[PDB]
Amino acid sequence: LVEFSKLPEQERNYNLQMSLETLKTLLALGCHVGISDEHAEDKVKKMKLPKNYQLTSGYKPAPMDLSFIKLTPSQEAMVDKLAENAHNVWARDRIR
Repeated sequence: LVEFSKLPEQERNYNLQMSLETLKTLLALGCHVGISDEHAEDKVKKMKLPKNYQLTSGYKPAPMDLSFIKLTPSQEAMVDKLAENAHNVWARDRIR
């Protein structure tokens, strides 16, 4: 719970590693990724959070309004595949 500059370098490194290799495993499983609307962020309205809930660091969170995102059964299965792949990579790292 510290600004990412003072936050541990290895901590943020494995954070962005989880995200990066996570999306890479998505595209490796067979994901088809396409651009639809970059202005969707401005179209959707951010939910209103109190000042205390806002972080003291100063960086501005952008929690998007999860109502319109719908998970198809194919997306649920691909979620399951991604979770299984994450379990496999963590288990392999521990085994080595």
